[PDB]
Amino acid sequence: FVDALKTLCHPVLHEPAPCLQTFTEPMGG
Amino acid sequence: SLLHTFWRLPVAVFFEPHEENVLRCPERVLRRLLEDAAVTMRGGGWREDVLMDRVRKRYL
Amino acid sequence: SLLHTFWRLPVAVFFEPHEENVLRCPERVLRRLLEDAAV
Amino acid sequence: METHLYSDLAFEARFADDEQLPLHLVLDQEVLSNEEAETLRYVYYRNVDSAGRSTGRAPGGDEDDAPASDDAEDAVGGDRAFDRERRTWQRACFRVLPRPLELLDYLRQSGLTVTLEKEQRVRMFYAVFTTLGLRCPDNRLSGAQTLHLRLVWPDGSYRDWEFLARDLLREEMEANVARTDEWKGAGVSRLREVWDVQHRVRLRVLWYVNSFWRSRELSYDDHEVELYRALDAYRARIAVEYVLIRAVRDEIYAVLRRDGGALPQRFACHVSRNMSWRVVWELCRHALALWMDWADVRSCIIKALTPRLSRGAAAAAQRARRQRERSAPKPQELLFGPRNEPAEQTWYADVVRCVRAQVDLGVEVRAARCPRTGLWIVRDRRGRLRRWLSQPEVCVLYVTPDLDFYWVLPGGFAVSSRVTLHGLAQRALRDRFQNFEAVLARGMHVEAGRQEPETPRVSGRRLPF
Amino acid sequence: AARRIPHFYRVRREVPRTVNEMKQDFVVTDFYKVGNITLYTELHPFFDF
Amino acid sequence: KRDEKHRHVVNVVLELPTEISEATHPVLATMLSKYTRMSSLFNDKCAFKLDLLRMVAVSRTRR
Amino acid sequence: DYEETLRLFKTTVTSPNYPELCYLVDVLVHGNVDAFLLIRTFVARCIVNMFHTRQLLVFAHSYALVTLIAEHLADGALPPQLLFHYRNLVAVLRLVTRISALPGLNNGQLAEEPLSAYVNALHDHRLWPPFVTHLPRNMEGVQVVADRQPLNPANIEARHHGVSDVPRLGAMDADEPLFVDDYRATDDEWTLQKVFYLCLMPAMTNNRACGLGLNLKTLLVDLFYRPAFLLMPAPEDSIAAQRQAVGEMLTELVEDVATDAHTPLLQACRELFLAVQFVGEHVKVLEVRAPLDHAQRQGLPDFISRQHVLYNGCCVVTAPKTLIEYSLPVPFHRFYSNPTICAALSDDIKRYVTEFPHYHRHDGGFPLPTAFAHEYHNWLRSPFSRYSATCPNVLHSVMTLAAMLYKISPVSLVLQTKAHI
Amino acid sequence: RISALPGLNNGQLAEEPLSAYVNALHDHRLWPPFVTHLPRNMEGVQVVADRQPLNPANIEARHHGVSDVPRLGAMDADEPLFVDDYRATDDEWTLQKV
Amino acid sequence: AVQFVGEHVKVLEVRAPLDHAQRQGLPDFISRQHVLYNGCCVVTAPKTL
Repeated sequence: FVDALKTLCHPVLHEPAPCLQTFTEPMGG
Repeated sequence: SLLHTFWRLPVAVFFEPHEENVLRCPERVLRRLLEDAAVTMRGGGWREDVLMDRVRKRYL
Repeated sequence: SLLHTFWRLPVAVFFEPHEENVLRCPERVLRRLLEDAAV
Repeated sequence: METHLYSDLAFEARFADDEQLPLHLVLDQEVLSNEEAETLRYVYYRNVDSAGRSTGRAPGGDEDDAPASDDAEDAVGGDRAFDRERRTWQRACFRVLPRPLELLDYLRQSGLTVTLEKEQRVRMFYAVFTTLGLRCPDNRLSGAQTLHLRLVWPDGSYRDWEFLARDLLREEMEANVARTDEWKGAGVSRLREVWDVQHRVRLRVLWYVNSFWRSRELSYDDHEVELYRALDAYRARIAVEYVLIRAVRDEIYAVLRRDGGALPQRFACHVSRNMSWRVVWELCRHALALWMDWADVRSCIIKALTPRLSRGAAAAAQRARRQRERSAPKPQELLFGPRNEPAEQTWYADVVRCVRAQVDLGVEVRAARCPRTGLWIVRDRRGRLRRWLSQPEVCVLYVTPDLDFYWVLPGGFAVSSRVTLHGLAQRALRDRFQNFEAVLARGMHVEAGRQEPETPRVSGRRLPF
Repeated sequence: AARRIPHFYRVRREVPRTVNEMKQDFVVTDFYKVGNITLYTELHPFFDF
Repeated sequence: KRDEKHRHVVNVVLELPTEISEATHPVLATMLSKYTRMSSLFNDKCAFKLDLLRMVAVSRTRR
Repeated sequence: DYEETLRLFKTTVTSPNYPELCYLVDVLVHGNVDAFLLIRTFVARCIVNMFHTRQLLVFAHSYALVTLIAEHLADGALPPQLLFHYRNLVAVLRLVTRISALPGLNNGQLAEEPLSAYVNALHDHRLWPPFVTHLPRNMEGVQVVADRQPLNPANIEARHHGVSDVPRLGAMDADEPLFVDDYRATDDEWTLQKVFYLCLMPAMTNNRACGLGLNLKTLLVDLFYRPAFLLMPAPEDSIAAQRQAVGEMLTELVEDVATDAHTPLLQACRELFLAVQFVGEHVKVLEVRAPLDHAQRQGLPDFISRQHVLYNGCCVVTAPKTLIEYSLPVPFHRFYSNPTICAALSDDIKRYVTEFPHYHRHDGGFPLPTAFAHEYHNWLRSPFSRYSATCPNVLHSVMTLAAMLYKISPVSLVLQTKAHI
Repeated sequence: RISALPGLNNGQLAEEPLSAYVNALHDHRLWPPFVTHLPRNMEGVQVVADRQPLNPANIEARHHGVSDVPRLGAMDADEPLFVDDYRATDDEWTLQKV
Repeated sequence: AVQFVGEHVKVLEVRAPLDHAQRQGLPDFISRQHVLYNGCCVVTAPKTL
């Protein structure tokens, strides 16, 4: 897996905003 | 086209050096806190008595 | 207490680490170092 | 074993014109390192009398009671002091056996015979053999005449040990065919350790029973007032660099009192409007007190003053003053004559850090004048930039070869002054750290200015052959 | 120092690990890769650098 | 008089109650004469206190 | 069959309920033979009633308290299984010092050094165990530095007992004069102490134990200052009179750890007071430098390996809740440096740990102070502490440190080669 | 001991360690479901009981030994939240979560 | 033991934003725990209460 460190922690894997675009009280009581 | 994050340059307002940019000192408080240290570090503690008193102590 | 600088308007920098860095500890680290120099 | 015989016979020889005794010595790993003793060039000695401070100078008094008075061209009394202090240092005989050995077993395996009161074990790793001379002016010897001893390395660096005459003769004065074969046969009486003045260095002295000095009927006395005068002489010879440091300290306090503290910027580091400066002022006070605590001879100003003392600094000061005192250039020399030309400075630095209480004393720094401004910018001796002017937990002192002054708090603001050596005489400032120039020996060329080969390196790992 | 041990910890600044501590946070198969830092220091099986 | 410094070294440094007298402890009489051979070390009272503690410790044994 | 004794040892070292008087007994006895004989039935009761009331084996936190139980308690006032445990533990140390050296191939001497002190560093004397109670007999190739300069004549080491040496009792706060009881340890018990303080303690506690030094000058003067320790006879009608007279710390310290139904708290507490005459000193961190032996000095002759040890110190395993004022911690080594016990001990180390919570580690990653952090100069560097925080608590995992202690010498290569290792 | 990676956690992003990133059992945000004392560090936390947050220390207090009426007359309230006067360290927090 | 009375049960909703390694995915994200305060992990039916 440690060869793929140049792939797994890029920020483009962690951005669901185009995925989100393409996919579509009182506690006292 | 949504709220993405990029590498902007870190903007920080600084000052380039000059010849007449002075660091002003608080006189009446900080120099008067330095006054007692300056008058108490003159008398005694010259760092010329410790090893000389040791080499006199081994003698006597 | 505050200094007197000549250029009244401050400058944006490239922030070169090739140059000298500029006193970059925030107020938390200043107050902590005040406590460490105290105790 | 070998050089003891030769120097003993040579001190039998030269007793008519110079009246010293053969004081044979050995040293060990308790004084100098194996890397420091493998390449050791030559040893030096010159003994200080009770009332007189040297031997090579005038007998009664000297001219060295004049201060340098912060002169520019003549650094410390000119260059006659250089040849004078070189004249009073004598070269001594010398050998290094760079392999592990037991001294009693080594002298037993060699020709000599040890006759001790008891056979204790002296386990040492390498033995350097040298003979020094304690001088008897009359037949009488003084118990406050101290003997100095240098150790000169090929680069030009040296350490300094010295010791009195009370600890050299604490017992061996209170216990009173060819020459070489009877010297081999009777041999060594005994062995004892001797300390320096400051109880730092433990080296051993060898007393040979076939020494001719036993046949001279030397007399001896150790008074209290002579020991007190030797104590005051040693007090001055230790207090030289430290009174220079106190002169620096009250110089900084007086130059802060003078302009009040509204001091300009002399170094190239940026500043920010928002950061407070009461904290860095209190850090300046705490770090100046910390530098007053950890003051030491190995510092910036002392190593800045060490190449100042020699003759080359006097010649360069004369020619630099003649160059800087030169009128406006005329076209007659610009058009046909040889044209004219101080690229980057060669400073020293002390860097003191308040938050960790660790000062770092011996620092070399090449400074530069920034082209865009009139500010100073420091650089490393390799070529990297020095980023301690960013850290708000540190301070740094500076010193020029012009012996100007910069004490720099964080933010590149420098308290400018000049060093003061008006309050100091000449002779201590010479004989403490006079920069010594190497004499010709094995491995070095005849003419100056040549590329040097490898050292001779009388080796403990290779076969020495 | 026997009383100055509590006077060392009274500051609050972290101490960085040295190179020998930087050499034990690697598995036996990741030591020989370019992601490792201290390969310019491991020069002799008898000496630490 | 020798008794005044005895009362000083039982009131100021030792601080023992005076019901602990010479009539029951002989090690007081055999040790305080030795402890009056020295005038310094009078701030650190605990040194003389635990010295009397180890002397009453070495006193009572079957050995 | 050394399995269940090491199971009981692993139980009784990492336990959060170690009895706090044991560190006081450790800084009191110092391994002197008459000092341990003077409180013999005290430690006999403090073994048997402690073991019958709680299954943690007491007195296993120091070397000198264990090697003296196994020889000077052979009378038979204990059950055979507890003395059998202590004898098995000393036999385990014997097993480790037999395995760690090479017994078939060491003969005589070599340059006044035994060959077994060349093959393995445990038999070497330049290495020092991190809890010294006696100075060693062989002290020839070392430079023991206390404060600034080495201590080469014998006048800076002279203590007596029962003579009332008053000016040294005002000198526990002092640092220059050391004090040895003229029992110089030869290399058998020296090597046993070395193994017990390097390869059996941190292999069993998983490097959770710690080092502290007591403030024992100002501790005995308000522990035994009561009139019951001075008006001793040549009462005891109730327990409340005893609890009133004994003093507040000894109400809880010797409550259920030595009080049998035979002897009350008063007699046992006078028995504990009986051996204060060997007071000892405050702790001093002896920065012992040592140049190497004549094999590894072949390259780098200017190498001078530092090591830090304690004097009259106790190897603690939990926080003493009751002696919190009279204790000061000493993290001094990569073994015996743990943050939870020091945070329960000192209140500035606690703030420093809760500021940087990633220094809560066990594998030597704790930042030692600057005089103790020459990690490239000790004999025990980072892979030892890195190993000691993940080992299982097995006897082979105890002796794996002693088999990791083999040196690198040319003679070590010839000897490991001629044995086919 | 298994939850953190004890051979690796030496380094910081914020003042939280590496161990508070490699495993959610070691950080100061995942609260254990039954707490008795409030934790020590609540930088990235704001606790609510009413519609508003409870960030400043104006709505926290503790006195046992004085036996006051305004605590014991509003035991079932929503404002005051009488916390213990003993913050929880890192060890007790992560072991409560465990 | 009625020296140390605590108040009634009140459920603490915790509005805790995420750490700064998973923040960039929807940086307006918050979490919502429902930790209870002054209570007990009851496992039986308390037959008297």
